[PDB]
Amino acid sequence: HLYPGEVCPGMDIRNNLTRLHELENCSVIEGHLQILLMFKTRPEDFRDLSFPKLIMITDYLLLFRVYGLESLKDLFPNLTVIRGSRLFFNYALVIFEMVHLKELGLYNLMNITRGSVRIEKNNELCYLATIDWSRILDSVEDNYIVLNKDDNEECGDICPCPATVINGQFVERCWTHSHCQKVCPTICKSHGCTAEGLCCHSECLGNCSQPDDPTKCVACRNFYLDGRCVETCPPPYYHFQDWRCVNFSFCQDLHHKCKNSRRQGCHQYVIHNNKCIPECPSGYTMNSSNLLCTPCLGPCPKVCHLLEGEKTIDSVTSAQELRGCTVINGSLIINIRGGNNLAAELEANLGLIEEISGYLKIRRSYALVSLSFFRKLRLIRGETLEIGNYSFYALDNQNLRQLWDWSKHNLTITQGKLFFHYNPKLCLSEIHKMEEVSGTRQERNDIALKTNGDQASCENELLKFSYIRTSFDKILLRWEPYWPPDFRDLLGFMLFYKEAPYQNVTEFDGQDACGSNSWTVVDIDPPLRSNDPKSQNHPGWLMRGLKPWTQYAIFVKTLVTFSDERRTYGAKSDIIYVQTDATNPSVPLDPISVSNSSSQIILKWKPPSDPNGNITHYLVFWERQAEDSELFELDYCHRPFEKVVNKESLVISGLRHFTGYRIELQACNQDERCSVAAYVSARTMPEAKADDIVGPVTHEIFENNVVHLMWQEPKEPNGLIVLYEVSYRRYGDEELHLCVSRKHFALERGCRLRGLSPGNYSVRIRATSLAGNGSWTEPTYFYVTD
Amino acid sequence: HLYPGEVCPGMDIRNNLTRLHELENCSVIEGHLQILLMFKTRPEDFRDLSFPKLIMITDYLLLFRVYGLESLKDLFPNLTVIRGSRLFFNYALVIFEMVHLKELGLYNLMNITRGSVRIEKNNELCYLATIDWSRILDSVEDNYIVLNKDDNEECGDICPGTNCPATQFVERCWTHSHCQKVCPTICKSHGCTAEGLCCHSECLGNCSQPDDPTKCVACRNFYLDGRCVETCPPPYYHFQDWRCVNFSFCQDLHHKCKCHQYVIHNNKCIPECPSGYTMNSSNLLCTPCLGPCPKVCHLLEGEKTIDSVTSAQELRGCTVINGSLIINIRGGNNLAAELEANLGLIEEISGYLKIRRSYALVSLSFFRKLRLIRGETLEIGNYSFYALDNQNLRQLWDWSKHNLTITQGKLFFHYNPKLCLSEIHKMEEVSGTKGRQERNDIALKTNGDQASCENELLKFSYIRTSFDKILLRWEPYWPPDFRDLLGFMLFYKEAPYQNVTEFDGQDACGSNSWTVVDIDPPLRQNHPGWLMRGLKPWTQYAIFVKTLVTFSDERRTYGAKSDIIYVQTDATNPSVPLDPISVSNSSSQIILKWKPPSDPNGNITHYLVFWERQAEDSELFELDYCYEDSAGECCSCPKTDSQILKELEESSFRKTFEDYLHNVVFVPRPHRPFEKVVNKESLVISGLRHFTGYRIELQACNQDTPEERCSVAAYVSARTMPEAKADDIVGPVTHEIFENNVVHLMWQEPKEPNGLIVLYEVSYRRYGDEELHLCVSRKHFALERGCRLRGLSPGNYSVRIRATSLAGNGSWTEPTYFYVTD
Amino acid sequence: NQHLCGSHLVEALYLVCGERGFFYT
Amino acid sequence: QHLCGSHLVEALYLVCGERGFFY
Amino acid sequence: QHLCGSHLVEALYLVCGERGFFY
Amino acid sequence: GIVEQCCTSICSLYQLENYCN
Amino acid sequence: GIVEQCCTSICSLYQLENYCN
Amino acid sequence: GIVEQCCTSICSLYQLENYCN
Repeated sequence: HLYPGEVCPGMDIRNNLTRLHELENCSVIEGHLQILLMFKTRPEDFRDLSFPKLIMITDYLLLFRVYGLESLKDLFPNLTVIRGSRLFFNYALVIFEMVHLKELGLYNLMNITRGSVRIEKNNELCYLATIDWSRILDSVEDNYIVLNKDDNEECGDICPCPATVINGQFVERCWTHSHCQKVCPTICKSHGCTAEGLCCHSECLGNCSQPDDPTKCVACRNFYLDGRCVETCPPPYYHFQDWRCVNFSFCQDLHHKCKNSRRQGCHQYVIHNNKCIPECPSGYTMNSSNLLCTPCLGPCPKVCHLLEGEKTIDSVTSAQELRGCTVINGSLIINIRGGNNLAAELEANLGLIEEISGYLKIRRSYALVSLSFFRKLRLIRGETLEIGNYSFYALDNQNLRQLWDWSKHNLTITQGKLFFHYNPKLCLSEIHKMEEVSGTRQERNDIALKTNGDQASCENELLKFSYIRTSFDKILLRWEPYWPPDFRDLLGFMLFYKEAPYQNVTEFDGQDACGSNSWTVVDIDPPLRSNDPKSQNHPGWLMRGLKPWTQYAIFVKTLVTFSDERRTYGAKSDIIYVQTDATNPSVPLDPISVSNSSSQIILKWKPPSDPNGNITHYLVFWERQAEDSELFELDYCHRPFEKVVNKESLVISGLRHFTGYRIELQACNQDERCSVAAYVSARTMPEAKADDIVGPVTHEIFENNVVHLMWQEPKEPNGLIVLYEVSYRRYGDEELHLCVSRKHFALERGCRLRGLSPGNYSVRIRATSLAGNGSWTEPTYFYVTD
Repeated sequence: HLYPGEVCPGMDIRNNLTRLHELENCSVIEGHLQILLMFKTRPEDFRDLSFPKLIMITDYLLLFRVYGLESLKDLFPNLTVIRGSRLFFNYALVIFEMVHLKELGLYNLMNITRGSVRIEKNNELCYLATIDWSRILDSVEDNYIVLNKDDNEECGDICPGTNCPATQFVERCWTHSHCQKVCPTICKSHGCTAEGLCCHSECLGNCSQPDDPTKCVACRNFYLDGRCVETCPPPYYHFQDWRCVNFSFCQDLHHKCKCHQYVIHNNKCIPECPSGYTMNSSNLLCTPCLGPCPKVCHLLEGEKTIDSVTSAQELRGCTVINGSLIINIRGGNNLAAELEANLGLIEEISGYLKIRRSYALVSLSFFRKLRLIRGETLEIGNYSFYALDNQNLRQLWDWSKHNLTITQGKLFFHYNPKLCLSEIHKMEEVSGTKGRQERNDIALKTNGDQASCENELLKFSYIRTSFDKILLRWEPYWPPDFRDLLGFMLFYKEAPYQNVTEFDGQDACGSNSWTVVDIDPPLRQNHPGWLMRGLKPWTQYAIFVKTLVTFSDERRTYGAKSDIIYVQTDATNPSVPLDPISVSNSSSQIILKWKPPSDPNGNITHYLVFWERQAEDSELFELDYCYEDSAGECCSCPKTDSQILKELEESSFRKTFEDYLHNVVFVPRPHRPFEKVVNKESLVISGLRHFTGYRIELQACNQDTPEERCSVAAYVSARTMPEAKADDIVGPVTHEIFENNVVHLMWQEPKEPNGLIVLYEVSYRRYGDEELHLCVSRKHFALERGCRLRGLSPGNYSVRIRATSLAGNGSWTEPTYFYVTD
Repeated sequence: NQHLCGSHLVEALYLVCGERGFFYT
Repeated sequence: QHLCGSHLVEALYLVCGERGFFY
Repeated sequence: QHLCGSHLVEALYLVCGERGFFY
Repeated sequence: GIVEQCCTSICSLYQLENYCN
Repeated sequence: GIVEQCCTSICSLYQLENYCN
Repeated sequence: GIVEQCCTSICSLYQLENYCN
């Protein structure tokens, strides 16, 4: 036995907490459950209450505005599976306005097949990010958790735990400080696992008692019978609620008890497809003499009367109520806000509908991109009318792109009219098609031709350029003339172009022209003619807003006005990626050459300012410069080249340590078309070890006391030598100095001293270059004669 | 020279060369002059051609796309002055895109009373680096010579001699055979003759005799019958301020052009009436006006459709339009700026107006002067205005800063679902279309659809102003249904003037000048408020708040939108004085120049400057030589449509679920020297030692009497130059020879400091022999209080001593003569 | 204007009843 | 942009100055 | 955009080709 | 039904008492 | 805590009213 | 001239079509 307890109907417990006892004697609760309106209890009234028996709930559960619930461990913590057969606003569980709840107590529930959970106005609850919804639920695209303190940190959510990272969070996974998250093999999360953390038999769901054992499992994935989780049951038993099977004895008993009117609010339990259920599907009819869904003479419908004659659907919950309905004796209206797509669930629950007594109104659509969720409706009688005699209504729809297919589906409106306004996502094509299919006799129909279809496009005619000519920044084109039958409505054309080298371009369809994405519009004037071979056949226009070496996505659209023609939508060109040609490579940037060593120059620059054209080799010439003759009058007494390719630095070789150099730099874009070269100059640093006095100091000691000196010029003059320093010395007196400039140097082939006295003399000679100096010659000894 | 030829109206000579030579006989080409579109001529048909008669051009000299011309000396070399009341692109000498041009001619061009010289997009133009445009014009900032071949050093230039007057560049020459005469700077406004002397004070430019305006052409004074006459005898009018032409001739020229028709203004027969003038129709006198005043605007075929910012730059200098207009502009960023610039001056639209297919407009502020619509053009159906395909238009121009009156036609507003009917009713009366008792055709079923302008005001409960933060508070507002409240939208902007409103800035796609912050609803009570994130102190800002609520199926708003207020930040400490720059201009005076605080935060009462003496360094004495918002980071960033759509959809979804749940749960029953300057940005320090550094500080104080709150002290160091008045060695050069022949020297150090004496150079000369130089170090100098020579030879010696201070070399002492004995 | 709905209605209702129990289905 | 340090203190003062404030 | 000077000759010459040339 | 009887105006006392038994 | 919401982000008026006596 | 006709009040493609023979 896997369910030693009883079964409980769907009850609501409000204003009193002493009714929970009735739920501790049943480990299963059919139908929904509700707990709310508890404004008299206190925390102690809950922590002292523990519930021992609950396995699975067929429907959702409500928890609302309760005081004293500190955690969900005072409830039945042994819950393992939730199905959600009946939804509550498309939610299988809801949490709202909790003031005393701070943690969760459900450690065994790990599977949800239908429904999501809503969390809001709960500022005292934390631990809402360690649940790993992906592993718990089967769908995580509907979970709504907003307006909660957990958006920021509230309790830290610490729980010393596996801390698995699947959703992308490294926080510890758990439900209570001492109750970590249950982890089991990924291939053991659809067949159920054991509480230990080991796999289990493949015929169970959720938790288990022993690994790989189907006779002791807690929950059953498909059905329960004879103390074991089965997936099929003998014919004596009939499937019901799809979690077990019940013998025909109780099915017939229930059926008969409902048949007798001593109990109200029930349907007879007939057996269809070996199942004892309260209702029958289309094509079959209930007869209380057989306890089955007896056949029908041809397809038999189900007249489903609507209370108040109208029911606005805003959730699947309200739709599910009409399962097996074919005739609707009332009007219908629908609105949708936020949420996810529901067309699937809608068609699955209401596709059987084939006729409606009233009209159909749709408003504020925000989740359905079409109305193709009805494929059996082909006749709208419109018995119940609107104000204005309409039989349909489309109000402020911003998500509807198409109403219904017009090849595999049809819809005829016998009586009434149609309304179509404030729908910029649905063009007039759908309206026209539907009206023609419905044969709407013309009928007075108020249709808006300026507010509908403003953000969508149904333009199917195409334009194609014929003449094309681009040279460097200009684009001259001509396209096949396209004009509506009325040549006076034409408002010209709109050439939409933009700079896009990447090809992911989306053509204009109604989107704003003031956001972050702009399409350069070029308004071409309207020729307003039926095509005349006197002023060219294909309209032409030149564009000059482009820049060299740039790619542009371009196309055009036709502007027209129509209040008479209904199938005229203009024509538009195709997307083209036209790359403009460049001119030269552009002027190079930063031509700065600085000497690093005294024989080498380092040239550094940046590529051309404009990226026009393909970057290629760089040509740099150089030439020497020499000092002017004017310097020799002062005293203080083809051409070599190198080429780099796509480089930012160049090292000049073939230099010396003096004399400036003329340097230029020019870039080219072809391996041909070049540009003007830059201009720069630099001088290598001077070497003072090549300007020292070299050669012997030849002394001419005459008997006249006139010493004629002759020294040799340095091995390499740096520019020139404006003068020489000659410091001699008479023993006993300080060193004397004499300036020997170019004039006296050449004149006396060195120097000439007059006025000397006998005795040996020591002399020093230093050079004076433009930069730096030479070196003081060592003291030579020369004994002046007496 | 003289003008013996005729006077001819301007001719737009283009695509030929026959009308050009027609000007050979004509001496005064009255009116414009266009020389362009000549691609049939060759540079071999000219060898130097000159016209005697032609001496003057009177409107502009235009040269555009001229081929087959080697120099400007082949048309006429007698151009003297280019002046007039008209200009072509604001230039007197237009040289644009000329080919084969390699030299500039003329030999009489020396002054230009009004105009400029543009030389652009040339490819062979040389000879522009030998002559300077400083004595060939009367302006030194109106010369634009770029994109030539003589700016890159590729053009060679040769001029007569190293001749051509002067009081690759060699001389002042136009061509190799035509020198450019620069006038002496003794007159500066009258040009000069080829001889090189400046003309009299009545002449201008080239003359034929100095101090003889009788033979002068192109003179500040007027010309008549062959001489420069100071006055024009009536009715003779001042034709271009250079000649005299009787009233008859003036009106004859005027009527002939009906080419810059000539009118009467300030007794001058000038063809242009300056800004602020109107055509007095008695003699067509340009009479002055206040602000812009009526003037005809010849729109093409009486119509000018505008659908782009470029298509709107043709309405400048226009006050009364001739015809109608059409507006179709779409997209564009900050359209209102260019719009108000290009056409803000348009005071009257003679015809109708069209707003068909208009886009990128949220508020109309493009017109401020528009006050009357004549209505001579009316859209069929007796309509003076059309508006359509506008789904972003929220409001029209303000109605308490503008005035408009219509005289005919019916208003028309169709397909404007964003403009509420309130503005329409306002214009019904203000437009002056419901004060005539005539029903206008206006649609109210296609205007105001899913939009409204119903709003209330908010009252600020508390406001706390600071110098870097402005806290605001206001009463708790709630819509009929509290749940509808979505928050508040604090809108703010910097208001320099008290005229900042929602009609200034923005109003167009791609631009917004009002920053926006958001505030959460208040508790369901505390007053909702907001505190700034930092702002500039002493700045005035315009602020207001708006309410956000959940819109119904009709999009009816119940929000409240407070009015614009002006809150100025509180005064804070003055900012640091920008760029303290002191310059020592003498040995005792220093002049300082700085910029005022970056932010005054009040009014600078006075500046405080301290300074202290910085003595000379010691090492010197020891060393001897012997869109409109911020978008670089967003933590709060502008909102888009998707944001509003999503938040509203989610709010509605939440509310739907809540009401659903509630209905389910409840059913009915079953010290330092200083100086101060006030309102001055310059200081002069008087009485400072020469070659002495000074650490000057500079502060500013926005408040001085209540408290001495001042800015940070910016420092600067100023080292005055050393004096150079007494560098020579002072005192007698005492020479003392002893028994050992040692000539000890006793010379005194210069009295004036002049910095410091790094050394004393000595230059003596042995009679009949070579000189000898010696450097006396400071150490040895002080040791000997001069120097000391050891080893003198018999005979007389000449000695010169030159001190060396930091003020450069002094002057050699005179030769002392001492006959050394043995 | 103010309208009793949502939590405002809940609070504006608990004083009327909620100490004698609420409506029962 | 943001308020931190001195700015945050001055702001806490400008917002709470009738009941004091703790930083 | 604007045809002035260089751009004028550029646009004129590049639009032509289906005709001769005239500036 | 507690939002369909009074949500656009003030709610009478009886209406409130209605949702009590 | 306090600086994490106002130094590296922007704080509202009600955010700065939770750190006062 | 052509520079005073198109550099202001810019000339469209049809204007440039008149030129060239």
